[PDB]
Amino acid sequence: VMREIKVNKLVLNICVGESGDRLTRAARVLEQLTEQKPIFGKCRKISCFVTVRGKKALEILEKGLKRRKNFSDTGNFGFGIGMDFYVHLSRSGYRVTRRTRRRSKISKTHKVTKEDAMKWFQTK
Amino acid sequence: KSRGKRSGTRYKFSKKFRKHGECTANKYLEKLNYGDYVDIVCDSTQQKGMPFNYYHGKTGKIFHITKRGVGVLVNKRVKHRIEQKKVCVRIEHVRKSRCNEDFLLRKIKNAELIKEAKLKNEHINIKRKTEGPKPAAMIKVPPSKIITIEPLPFY
Amino acid sequence: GRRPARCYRYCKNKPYPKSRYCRGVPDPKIRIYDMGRKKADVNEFSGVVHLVSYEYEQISSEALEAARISANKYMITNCGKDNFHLRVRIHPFHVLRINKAFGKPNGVVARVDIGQVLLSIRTKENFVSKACEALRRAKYKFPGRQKVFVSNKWGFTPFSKDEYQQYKKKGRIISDGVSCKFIREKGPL
Amino acid sequence: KVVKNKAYFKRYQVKYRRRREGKTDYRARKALILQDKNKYNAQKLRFVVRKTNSQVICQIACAHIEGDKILAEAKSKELIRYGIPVGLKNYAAAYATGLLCARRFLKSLNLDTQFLGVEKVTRKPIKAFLDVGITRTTTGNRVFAALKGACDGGLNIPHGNNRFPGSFNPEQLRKNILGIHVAEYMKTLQEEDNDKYKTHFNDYLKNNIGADDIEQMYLNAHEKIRQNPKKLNAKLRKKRVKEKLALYVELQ
RNA sequence: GACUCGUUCAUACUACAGUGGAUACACCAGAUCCCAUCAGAACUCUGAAGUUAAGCACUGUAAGGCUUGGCUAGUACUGAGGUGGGAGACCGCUCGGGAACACCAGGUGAUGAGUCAG
RNA sequence: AGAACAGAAAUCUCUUGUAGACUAAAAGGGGAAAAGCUUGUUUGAUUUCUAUUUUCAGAACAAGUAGAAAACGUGAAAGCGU
RNA sequence: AAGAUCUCUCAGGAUCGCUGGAGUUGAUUAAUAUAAUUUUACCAGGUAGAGAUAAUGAUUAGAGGACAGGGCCUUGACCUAUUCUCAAACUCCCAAUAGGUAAAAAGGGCGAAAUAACUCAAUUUGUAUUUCACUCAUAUUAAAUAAAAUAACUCCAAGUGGGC
RNA sequence: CGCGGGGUGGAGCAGCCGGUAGCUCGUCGGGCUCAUAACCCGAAGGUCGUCGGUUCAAAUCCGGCCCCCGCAACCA
Repeated sequence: VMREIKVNKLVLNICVGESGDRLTRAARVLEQLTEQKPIFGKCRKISCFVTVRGKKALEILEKGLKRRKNFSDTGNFGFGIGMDFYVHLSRSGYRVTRRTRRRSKISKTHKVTKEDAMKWFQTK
Repeated sequence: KSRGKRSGTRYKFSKKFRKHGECTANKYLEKLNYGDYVDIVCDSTQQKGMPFNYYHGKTGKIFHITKRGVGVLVNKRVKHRIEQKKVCVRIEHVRKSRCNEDFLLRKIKNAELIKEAKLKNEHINIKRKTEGPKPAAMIKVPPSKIITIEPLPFY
Repeated sequence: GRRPARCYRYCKNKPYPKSRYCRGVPDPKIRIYDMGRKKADVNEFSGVVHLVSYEYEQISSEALEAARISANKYMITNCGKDNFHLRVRIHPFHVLRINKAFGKPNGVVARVDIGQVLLSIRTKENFVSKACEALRRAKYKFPGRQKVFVSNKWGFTPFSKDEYQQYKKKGRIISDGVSCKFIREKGPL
Repeated sequence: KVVKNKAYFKRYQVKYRRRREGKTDYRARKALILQDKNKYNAQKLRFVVRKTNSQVICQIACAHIEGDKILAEAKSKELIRYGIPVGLKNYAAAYATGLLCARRFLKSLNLDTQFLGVEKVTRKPIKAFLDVGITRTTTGNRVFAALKGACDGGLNIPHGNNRFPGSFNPEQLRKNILGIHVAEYMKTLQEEDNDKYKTHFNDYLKNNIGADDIEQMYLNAHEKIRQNPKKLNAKLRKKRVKEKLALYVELQ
């Protein structure tokens, strides 16, 4: 059939909490590990993070890979060791939400859910 | 006690329900002439050019038009005298008045009637005459189908 | 002690309940309200009797408490505690104020006009006259003159006794616990 | 509390229908519409450009109380009549579409004889104003290409110059409207990988268009354009509702 | 049949379903150049390989809401009059004007201008 | 609803979200492709003048509104900025 | 007249209001101007009322559900539909009363010609103005009714500013 | 009953001038001494009257209640 299961985003995120040498080192390490330039937190910068996409995200998952209630209802998931990250899945046609000319909502019976994600996890 | 500009307008300059936010462009496009009568009726979104409390829902002649302003001569009672006061209002607050539109429609029908009456060579009376005269009248209801009523008793 | 209540026979001045503006209110005497078999359903009793306003009585918090407690004791002594429900239908909310410029807070009243039930008792058909008598005793602790009524409603629901039986017979009335829904032919099952 | 409630539904006020669709800004639109009130009987022309994912649409619209009256209209798939069969979304197509709409407008007026506009790139013509087009503004956007084409066509649309290259560069603009950048990318793509080139530009090959040919074809087309402009009912629902309620109980 | 600009601004909303894809829309493919970011996600640019799975359109639902109409109710309320009544509080009468919630029944849009394939 | 340290609160993500936030400060109005928040460019918080509106004598002062004559600032332009 | 504004002002003064005189204008053509009046059009409202199942603040009960307390069970909170009584400084809806514009001749219709340094692409493309036209009821008056000019307007001044 | 000042360790003062609460005595553990103190060394201890509010941050600033002291009641 037409339908699909696909990664949307993987996010590396570290709220270090010492706000200096370790954080600056960590963000450079995260950049070294996956090429994309980091983006950063605030203060009550305390945290470093970056988005990872497609093939590259799958590579990070693959090294990561080697509780069953880790999944969200929307089929997204993450873990740590130590160092940690989180994965969001969305199939094609998600664009309709963002698409500026005609922004709108996806059908409920077309959203990813738990079951498809769980099957994908078993698949890989 | 205090008497600032918007003094006593909490209820009056409130929005009507389901009418919140900016209103349609096509309100603004509405065409105005010098010597039109025009009502001053104010949406509360646009705050510049907002007229004083007394002029809300009032009507008067347009005497001057500007870029997005309209001058309206409005009558105000000042103690023992009514005088005409130059209220500047916005395109937002002007509503085309309707008393004139009844006169215009009345004139149009009368003009056609005048043309017909002149064509037929018979006089007519334009007058918006009395209400009260009733001709003689008939009730054809069957004599046992008429409704029989009596007073209402207590609880 | 406090002001002699005779003055508050008249209803006058704007309503003055508690507010963000006011602060510093004295508490009600009556925080007790209703008595009897509290969680009892409408199907579990059959009648209702009512003590009804007839003076334009303000009704002090203490008067409401005093009447109710007296009523309750008379009901428990006569007809037993679990064999009725005594309902305090009116709720005081209006705060008086006094001086020895604006008055300092004084006790709570309800400012009640004529034709409103103040107190009501729900019970079996056997004890409605007893309940009416308890209300008659209660009236002697209410300001001015009141009136008394016994309804042909099934009670604690707006339906007639005959209406209750008919709707119940054809299953059109379902109890949600005292409160009852009349089935209006809508929604899922 | 749960998010969705009767009070919330009752209170909620809808946004305007076209804004729901996504089409109209309103805030820009009213300024685009509204003439100075003392300057009555003159209605601001919108030069409408909307960029569809298949071809671009260029209109002359004039606002009236019962809605916009459309004076002139051009779509890229009219360019087919002028020998352009592919590249409909393109910058070059947008320029041509703009030129074509202006030419059609001028022909309608008969003003074409007075103002031909400038033949080929580096009393007064009618003034008109570019539509919102709902796009985040950029150098080299297709709305600007269409505005340039319309101006070169003949219209007096007033504009700034830094949404074209060189923030001015005429050569880069000239390359853009010719399609030279497409041609160079085709040649580069062929150099890199020929399967990848064929798989990309499938239509251009079917049409029989090489990279070289695009600029010439656009010049020929410009000259050609210049030369020649169910519902159910209540009784039925009652019967059906009764039957389905009975049936589901009888089945289960 | 399809689309663009609109208009009224819920009959147009919301919620869950079902039905539809000649042309079209869209989803979708790519990043050299213009461009844009943490990210071609968006935006920008360039494509046209696939697809109704979605968007979108249409319809359905004891839907919710909104919306008209009845009924609530000539009830509540109220202007004027009265050497009218009532201990007062208040309540009639004469001349007049006159609601709202709930409930019940219906409805769930219409439309200006232009375009493409009929 | 999920994710190392990380817990009731720390950051990050997806879903839902008519404003229940915020709008220097009072309280009340208005405000969702903003009037809120982030960012870019800036100093019109400019010079000159009316008709006026508010208070009201319909004097003053003070606060406004709608324009005009300049010079510019900003935006792709319409525009907007006293 | 005992209202008003400013006042070292509160037993006062000034200036407004109301009053008188004097004049002029209008008037004599049963009218038009005009009006503590309605009519028919046309608006503007959020006080009385009404509401808590619309928001805010309250506020009494049970019922149905998946984090906490007590000793596998129970009590709560919490979600969900209800339920009792509510507000000068709360508002879904919402009066009466009071208020404004309207009912044609120094004007209005539809036409022509003129004028601009305003106006649009565009010397009729509009705008506005002006000159010429053609013509709108009033020979009971483009809804009534009116000891409707006893109306206007100017001048000069008084008394008054503690009222009940 | 009308005005104005004040509530922080067991006790009494600092901080109380917004983020990090100090000092002494008292209390507590160890020394010294026939024995006990005095004396020496080292620690523990603040819930900032209470209910609500501002502010990035409140024990402090902002209110209302609760206590505590200071004024006040005069011409009649």
